Amino acid sequence: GVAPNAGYQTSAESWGTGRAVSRIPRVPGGTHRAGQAGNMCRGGGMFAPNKTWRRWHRKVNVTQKRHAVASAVAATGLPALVMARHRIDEVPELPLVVSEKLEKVSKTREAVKILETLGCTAELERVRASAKKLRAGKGKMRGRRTHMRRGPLVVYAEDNGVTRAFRNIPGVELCKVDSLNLLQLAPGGALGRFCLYTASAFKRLQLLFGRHTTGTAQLKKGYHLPRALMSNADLSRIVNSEEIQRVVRPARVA
Amino acid sequence: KFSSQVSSSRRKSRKAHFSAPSSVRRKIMTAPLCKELRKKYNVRSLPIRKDDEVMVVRGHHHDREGKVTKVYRKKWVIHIERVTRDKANGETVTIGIHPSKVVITKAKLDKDRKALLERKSRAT
Amino acid sequence: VHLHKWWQRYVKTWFNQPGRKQSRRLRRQEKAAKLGVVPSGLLRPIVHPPTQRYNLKVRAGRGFTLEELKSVGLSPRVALSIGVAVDHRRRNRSAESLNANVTRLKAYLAKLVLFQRGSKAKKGLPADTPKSQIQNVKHVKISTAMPIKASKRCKPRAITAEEQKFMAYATLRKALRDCKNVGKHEKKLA
Amino acid sequence: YNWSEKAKRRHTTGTGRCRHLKDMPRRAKNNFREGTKATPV
RNA sequence: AAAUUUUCAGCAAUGGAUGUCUUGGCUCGCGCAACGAUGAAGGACGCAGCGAACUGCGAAACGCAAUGUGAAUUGCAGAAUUCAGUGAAUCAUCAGAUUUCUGAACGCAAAUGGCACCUUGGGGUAUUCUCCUUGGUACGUCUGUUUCAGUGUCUUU
RNA sequence: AGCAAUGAGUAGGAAGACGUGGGGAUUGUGACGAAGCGUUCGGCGUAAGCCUGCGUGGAACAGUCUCUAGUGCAGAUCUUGGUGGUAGUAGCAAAUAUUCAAAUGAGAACUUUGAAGACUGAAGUGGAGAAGGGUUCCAUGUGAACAGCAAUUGGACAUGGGUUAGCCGGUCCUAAGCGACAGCUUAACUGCGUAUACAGUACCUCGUUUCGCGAAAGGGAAUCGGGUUAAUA
RNA sequence: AAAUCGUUCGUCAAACUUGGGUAUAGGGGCGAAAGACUAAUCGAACCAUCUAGUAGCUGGUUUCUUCCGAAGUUUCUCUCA
RNA sequence: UUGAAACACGGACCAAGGAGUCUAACAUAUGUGCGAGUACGGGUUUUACUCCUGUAUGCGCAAUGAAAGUGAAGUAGGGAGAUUUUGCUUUGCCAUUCUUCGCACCUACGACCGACCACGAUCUCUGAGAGAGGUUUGAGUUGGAGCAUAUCUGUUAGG
RNA sequence: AGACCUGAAAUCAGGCGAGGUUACCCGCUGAACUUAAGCAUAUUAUUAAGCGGAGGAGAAGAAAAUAACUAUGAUUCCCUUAGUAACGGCGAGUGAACCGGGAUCAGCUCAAAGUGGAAAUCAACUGCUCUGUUGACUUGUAGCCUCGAGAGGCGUUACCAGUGGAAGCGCAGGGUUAAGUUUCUUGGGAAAGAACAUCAUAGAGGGUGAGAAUCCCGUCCUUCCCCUGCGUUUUUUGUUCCACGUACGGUACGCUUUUAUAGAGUCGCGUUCAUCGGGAUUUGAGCGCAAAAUGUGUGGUAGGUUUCACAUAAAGCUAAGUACUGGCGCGAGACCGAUAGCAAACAAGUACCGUGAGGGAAAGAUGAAAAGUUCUUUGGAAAGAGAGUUAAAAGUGCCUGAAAUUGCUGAAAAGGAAGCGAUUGGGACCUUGAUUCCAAGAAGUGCCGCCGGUUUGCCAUCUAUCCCUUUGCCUUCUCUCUCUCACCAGGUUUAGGCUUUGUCUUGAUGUAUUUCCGGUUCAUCUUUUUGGAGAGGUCAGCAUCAGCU
Repeated sequence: GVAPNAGYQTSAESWGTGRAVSRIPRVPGGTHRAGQAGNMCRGGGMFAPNKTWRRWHRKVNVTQKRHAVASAVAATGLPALVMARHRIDEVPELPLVVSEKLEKVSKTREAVKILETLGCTAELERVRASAKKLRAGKGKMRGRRTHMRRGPLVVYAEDNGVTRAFRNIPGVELCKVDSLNLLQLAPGGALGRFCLYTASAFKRLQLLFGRHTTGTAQLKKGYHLPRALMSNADLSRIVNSEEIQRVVRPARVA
Repeated sequence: KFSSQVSSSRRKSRKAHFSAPSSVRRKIMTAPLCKELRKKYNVRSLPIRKDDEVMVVRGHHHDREGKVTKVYRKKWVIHIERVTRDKANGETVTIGIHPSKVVITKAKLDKDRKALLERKSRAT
Repeated sequence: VHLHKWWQRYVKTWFNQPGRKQSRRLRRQEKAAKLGVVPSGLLRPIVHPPTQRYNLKVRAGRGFTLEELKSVGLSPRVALSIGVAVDHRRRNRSAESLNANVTRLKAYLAKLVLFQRGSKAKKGLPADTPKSQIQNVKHVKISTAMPIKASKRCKPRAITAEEQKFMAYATLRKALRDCKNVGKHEKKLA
Repeated sequence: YNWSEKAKRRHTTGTGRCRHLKDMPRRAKNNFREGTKATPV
């Protein structure tokens, strides 16, 4: 916000009618600034100066927040959505689960060689391509020098030094499973990040989110996973089954 | 990064470097050593001093060498013997180079500068 | 809308709200560093709120009662050392509210281990616990240790004679219209 | 006078030399130590 | 047809937009409690080898002592010693000193270095003389002290 | 995709696009040349606009989907800055007036020296002070600018130098008046302020005025001659 | 020259002219009285603030196409801009 | 402005700057979540994000009287759609041809609740109450829809 | 003459006050613009300006309180009550409190009595590690007491002063920590590109001749560790570890008895004025009246009679949570980018204007490095011209260098405006054997095949759990007005290890297929140069039809 009294710290008045100028208020006395003239003047106020009380934050509802994270976690599976939004050529499976001996790994040396084996080498290159470029626009003055891509998101049950290992690798984030933020899972309002679950972390997801098909989901009290308006997701299976298609007419032209 | 009282702002970093008290500059203008001297002392770096031999690795004068003459800390510079250019009028001037680019051939040793190296080499 | 005064002066914003949380939270921890073994707050009684719409509920009170501490046999003097609130204003009008808080105090003094001041053991002033000494956990907080749960449920009952008979509109509806016309009755009586 | 804030601005603490005051932050940082010296090592 | 006027382009002029910068602003958050009769804030006048200002400082005057770091500063000059050092620096730190004339401002004053008195130590027919020299002398108010005043209330020599 | 009918429009309403500064995601360009700028090399779109050759330039920018706003100008006797026509135009005409030679200089209607000729005409354009100014005083030097033409000149510019008191003034006194004491008002700020216990270590005997400010023309201790310096007497 | 210049003209020993010092300050002063003068400001000075005072009244109000497209009449109004 | 090429006013030229914004209280509309429900602190944490959570409260689930108080049986008509059947190019085309059930919603009238007015068999008679009303009246009711959030538009307060 | 009492003096001895700062805080004093579409009550507002006083916070504070309940229990702050009760030309507008849920929690001591076998007390000055000499003081200083009781009476048990040492925390100033400057291309310069390495608890940020994790400072490790000095556990913004201590005193607790008893020109009331949502008075103030002791005050409508409940006024202290455009020191940013952002990115509250109160600007950018153009030549000099530095003059208000405006050159046009629309033309100037097809040759390319190594698995089979279908359960969870109920058990929801029962994959068979080198050479198609066969493009002419005319 812009300083309250910027523009208006001056004893100006209108000269007014009769002296063959505009009626705008002018600086009195005798400087160069003396005689000089609002919204529109040099050294004027801004129109509607930006107050601090502008409401910055939104409350989103807790149920809509949970439905969102579930939907974003669904998009972690399906190489349709992960390839669409990454390089998934060498990757053996999605969702890419690994054992709980990952949790004990301390050094970055070891936590690079793991991701070469699992085959994230192509998408750990594309962050290093975008690592060095100065960002377009005036954000370079203001701390934001650089605009990297987003890599693997490792997801873990408890910290025994994974947070040490994986952090310094360029553009790969960590995320504890209790606190699944949407802002890492679906970056840029866009589904389906490439993740890398620990085995215990993958297991705990059922204790959080629950059963899908009426009782609730244990840890989130009173919560159930969402249900679509359809059961079967598609048309073409339903439309081109024998129960529909016999009753359907023979088509037409023009 | 992971510590309050350490700023990653661009203004504060630049002002701190530029205002530079003279005592602080001494650490900023450091020079790396030869791979001969890294075997002896086991240190990566050292603050430049007036009476040091030295060799220029980058820039226009690469693989020139000589004794340092001057340490113009107000400009972040050193001068060297020989490394010069003539003006219009045929009268010689020492070229300034930055001591990150230069590399130390062999150092001076006082009591203090020698007992700096023992203080550095507790790590290595 | 009430914005005819110069209201821009007195706008309170809440950008501190998370910074306030974390400043409170630092001094709770730095309190409990000094205490360590000793639990934090102090013990408070069970208390019915006053007026008729919160009369059912129970909450925590301010502090106990000089009558209540006499039953268990604390002094009102010493009780703040152990960590029991005294409240010298609150009476016990009922027998029921008395015996709730006396149970609550006696259960707490069963929990209470009390260390020797050193070197030797010294009785009274509950007691000196010797160097036998079962493992105390650290500061528990005292509210979370001994909490207050709206205890529900009714025993399902046989419908008696003179249960179906008595007409509970007319019983209430007398009790109103008696209580209005009390002095009006005593003229007509006398 | 509070009717002129620019008038106050021109003539207040810090506009001048501050001979006694400038040294105060450093002095209070060390809790006003008195009648001592720095030791030779 | 020249010349002139107008139009379009090229080159030159005039002018400082656009673009890219940024040791500055602005806003939010978090900590801390420290001015003054032991003379404050603010003012005036001075001080650098060669400076007007701005910063710094006060006749010890861009500083002195101490501590730390350990070789510069720099526009030029000089100093070179200060170079295995009881030590370079427009260095850092700062616990010891200096701190003119002022200002609540305090001997009276004040568009005046004006006009007094007391006092220390010394300098020139004298106890009273003039001179230099050291430090004083405002107001309110508390506790104590000393000296008083009152046909205030009392005894009484 | 096909068929048919329809198509004016201020104030006003709604719909789909174009463009600008930042945030998130993604795809890229760039010291073998980014942004911006210029252009009869051009092209596309009904249009807002977009793409692009060549030249200059020298360090960062763009496409796509979203989020966000200090987001689009011909006008406000709008604001700030810059520039024209008017125009080599209005004009530089009060205070009687200059001329000739030589010297100096790059250069002389204008500087200096001489010779002539005028004016001021002692209630002077002369010789000295105050107020106000503050180094303009004096000397030597000079590339600009300034001195409404010029300039070798200068109150301009630069580097130096210059103001000497017992007797000349201030200082001392009191005027109209004005600050404070005792107190008196008022929440204080202020306002009033003549009320009061203010000589012959020791011994007496006197004792009515309260301290200060207020005149460089009032009052008042004492100075005159001649000489002297680039500038003081 | 934000009141000047020329010729003419009024008074000229007084209810005269004038320097310095001093007193009177804003709904207050001062006035041989004109509402004159009070720093080029006067039928209520100047400076800052409350203050971005209020305005049924003027003047402005920044891209393109596409589709629909008015009213100046009713009643009440310190209502007739 | 009824009417401007006007003898109506603003506009010498160019650049840059320049005017429906932000907060609050409501309201309709629309998108999303959950649905008789719905959404200050503490606990975690890499520390303004995120995640979890106890106890209340908000608005809603019942209105009506100034108040003391008291406090809720459907029917008919038209109707979406389904079903049974009658006309035409044919295994599909539109009928109103049928009787069957008739959603929403509108139209007509009821019953029940509160207020007002006017009664009252009989009881445990300051009261209760079978029963039966009224050209009166409510923002009532009739097997509940709301709450939170996002954006636009409007009203109002604030420069 | 001597005791007091009262009032002075002193440059007496030793102390304390004054003034400054503005963000927050305490007290007085006190407007109008404005809204009401006028205006006067009302509103703005118990606000601005004015005059006092503080502190790290301040004020407030342990009920002369709320209530009418199964009752609560200092104060402050947050959420809520609530835009409610109430006020209001009942117009415009205004507007709290209790309960509830949280942060935070802490209580206390004077007066009213009692040393009277004996001022036990306090200050100043001097004297050894706590004596003496003056004074204050009986017109009352210590001890005791503060309504939660207190005081005697009786009777028992139990408590209360500490020294040691080890560790450790806080504050200030210092000190030390990983890995390439490896080869080639471009360039003034490599920090860019390509290839090959390395470190990572460090790939924040900055510097260095252009995008630097590895050249340098830093960053992580680190609220670490190591010096030097302060403070600290005794004096802790609430308590740390073992070791070893004690009762002269003093304080608790139990039974019983009880009246030594609680703040006056104050409370209260009548009036006047202000203030409040507070209405026949919320709170305050002036004046007048002026209390009481089984009393007094309050219980939101004036009044009297009779009950009930709640508090103990007129004396006082008190941390925390809370506030914070100032000072001091840090960390951030969907903020501004030199007409913006503070007035001020620079010798900015500066230059400058005003007698004065006050007013108050403009002004950032050569280059990596001054290498800032010596030297010859013209000129009085300033400059010009050669030559020179640089990657470049980028040539000192020097990055880029728009428009308005100005000069020249070229190109047109012009009989008292010019521009403009639509339509052609003229002059300058710009722009275009297709696509292929068949032989031969070279330059590419290097598929399958054939081996070694490697990875997929059509199809026929056998089979898992997904899912529901419950079964036999058992274990751990979770919900529940399910049971004697205090605990176990039973249903509900999850997970797991097991079970009976009927189109997203394992394990064998090998249709097929990728990658990998040596090949073993061959296909293929690409561009091209030599023939052979083949021409699109554009604008027209005539012809035949289909529509309209």
